[PDB]
Order: sequence, then C-alpha cells, then structure tokens
Amino acid sequence: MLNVLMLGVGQCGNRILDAVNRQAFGGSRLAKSRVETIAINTAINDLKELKFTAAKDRLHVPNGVGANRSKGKQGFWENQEMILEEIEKRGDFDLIFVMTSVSGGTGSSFSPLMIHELKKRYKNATIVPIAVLPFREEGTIYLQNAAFCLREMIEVEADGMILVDNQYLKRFSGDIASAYDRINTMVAQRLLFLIEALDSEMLSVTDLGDFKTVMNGGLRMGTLGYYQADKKSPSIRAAIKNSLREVGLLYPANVDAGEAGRAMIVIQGSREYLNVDEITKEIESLTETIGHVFKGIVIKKGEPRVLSVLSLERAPGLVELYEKAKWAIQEERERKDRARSELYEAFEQINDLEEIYHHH
Ligand SMILES: Nc1nc2c(ncn2[C@@H]2O[C@H](COP(=O)(O)OP(=O)(O)O)[C@@H](O)[C@H]2O)c(=O)[nH]1
Repeated sequence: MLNVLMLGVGQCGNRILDAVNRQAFGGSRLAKSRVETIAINTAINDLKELKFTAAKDRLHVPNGVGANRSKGKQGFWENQEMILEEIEKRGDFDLIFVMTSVSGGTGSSFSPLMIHELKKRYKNATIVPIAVLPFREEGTIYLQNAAFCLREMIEVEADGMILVDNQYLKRFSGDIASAYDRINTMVAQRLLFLIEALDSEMLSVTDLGDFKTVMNGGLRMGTLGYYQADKKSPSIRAAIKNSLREVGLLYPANVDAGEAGRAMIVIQGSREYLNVDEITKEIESLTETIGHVFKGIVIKKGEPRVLSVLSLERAPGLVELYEKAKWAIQEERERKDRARSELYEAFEQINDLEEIYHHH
C-alpha cells in the first residue's frame, strides 16, 4: 500500500542502497508496497561496483567532484532536470529515503539540493535523509564537509534525519571494506524492518503520521535502534532495552541521560512471544526517560526483534564533530601564519646580513 522511493547518493549512499537490495532479495523469498531504488553517482566506477542493483536503477551523472562540495553543487544544478526526471518516471511516492554520507563531495551536496526539489514535487511525502557521519580521524575536508552538510539538511526541512555514526560503528581495525559492510548491513537491515513495520499495520498513508511525529520532534535528528533476540532468551523487556542502549543504536545517543524526546518502538515476532500487557508495561517505563513513545506490534514468524526510532532533544556527539571541524579549519590558518611569519623573519635576518656586508 506504501509507495517507497530509496535514493542512494554518492559512494556511501550507493553501497547502502546495494545492501538494501541485497537483503530485499531474501525478504522476497520468504513472502510465500512498491519499493523503488535508484543509486545516483557522478563516478561511474562506483555504480559499476554495485552488485545487487539493476542496471536501470544505476544513474550516472556525468561530471571530477572529489570531496569538493562546491563542484558537487554545480554538478547537481547542471544535471538537476535529468536526475528529477529519472525519479518522476517511477510514479508517486508516499515515503522517500535519501541516503548519503555527509562527508564526501557528491552525496553530501546533491542530497540537500535533491530533497529541496523533492519536497516541492511530492508535497504530501515523508522525506527522510539517512546521514552517514565520518570516522573521527578522517581528514580535515571530511569533517568540514560534514559540518556544512548537516547544516543544509536541517535547513531544507526534511522530515527528520537518521544519523549513522561510522565512528561508533567502526569495526575491523584497518579493514575499511569490512567496516563499511558491517555498517551498511546494519543500516539496510534497520531500514527494511522500518518499511515492513510501516507497511504491515497500514490502512492509509496517514498511518505514516506517528513516524513523522517522532522524526520531526526535538532537534529533527534521530537514529534507529535494533535488537534481535535469541530463542534462549526471548524476553521482550530485554529486547526493548537492548535496542535503546548505545550498542543497539546507529548513533550513540544516551537514552538514560534523556537525550531522546520521542520514540517509536516496533516489536516483531511469533504471536506466542507477544504479550501485549507486558509490552505495554515496558513502554510505560520508557516515558520516564523518553517523553512520547509510540508502539507497534507486528506478527511475523520468528524470535522477537525490536526496532526503535528515536528523536533527539540533545546531540553532544554532533557538537564534538563541529568543534573538530572548527579546530581543523583553524589549524590550517595558523599553519599559514607561521609560514608568513618565518618568511618575514628570514627577510629581517637577510637585511642585517646585507647591511653587515655593505659595511665591510
Ligand atoms: N557506512 C559507510 N560509509 C562510507 C561508505 N563509503 C564511504 N563511506 C564514508 O563516506 C564518506 C565519504 O563519502 P563518499 O560517499 O565516499 O563520497 P561521495 O561519493 O563524493 O559522496 C567518508 O566518511 C567515508 O568513510 C560505505 O560504504 N559505508
């Protein structure tokens, strides 16, 4: 009943979309809503490396952006109609995910621009960016791009934003390909669960209302939490708590500290595991630390799993990111003053030397 569009923009966005398509193939098999996916990139090598995305869903936008957001923005304007045309060919959508890193040149610049245009064309749509944050010790440009991208995302007034923190989720040491795969798999798993949840309880598109209410609360930024219980311990209470603890989140929000203002908790699993009274009692507990909590139960054969959609009131982790971008930009300037300073100093040294020379 739900028309969903997923747009993976830039390399990171492309790879997340590919993980979505990967996992979606498995979901399709079990089945015995329309979900469109477009991977958008200015680098054709990236689109070539995709493995589970149909050729028709790979959109090359000609023309080198690198990590230059200015060039990215220019690139978008030059190809804006072509990009939007590709989207409009696929009909109407009720729900749009725009997936990108905030640190590159293509994803981070196209995405806020694209959302602006999409909001005009699909006024009734729920449009949700999935914003992937850089590794802590990624370079200066990555941090700077991140800071300005996040600003534009808020400015463009989408329906909230799901934060994905590469640093917190970072695994496999120097094996960045494995790190990306773990992260991308977690994002895709959560998004697919989210879409399933929204689609199964749906009688009308206005049923996206509660989700929008959460996403538009507080800072208008949030994240997804997740926990799959095992057969041994199917406790819903534990399952609910574990999806709300940092280790369960895509971004390390501290729920116990009251950083989350709103939440949607979805419990999915075999009917025999689902005690409505118990679930209700657990949700009531959350209102201690979380202002408004909505809940959904989805019956589907399996050991229970929980998805949490959190909305943030506070995000100290993002402030830390901003300060590091700031510290970075500044250090480059001081490095340029010390060079001018030693050069001025050298000239004064030479003057004394020449003056000593002319006196002999
Ligand atoms: N989680 C995740 N992060 C990625 C992936 N690829 C790149 N990144 C991160 O995304 C940022 C680079 O942006 P990228 O999408 O590669 O640049 P773009 O193609 O110009 O938009 C850096 O912070 C990378 O660490 C990926 O597959 N998964």
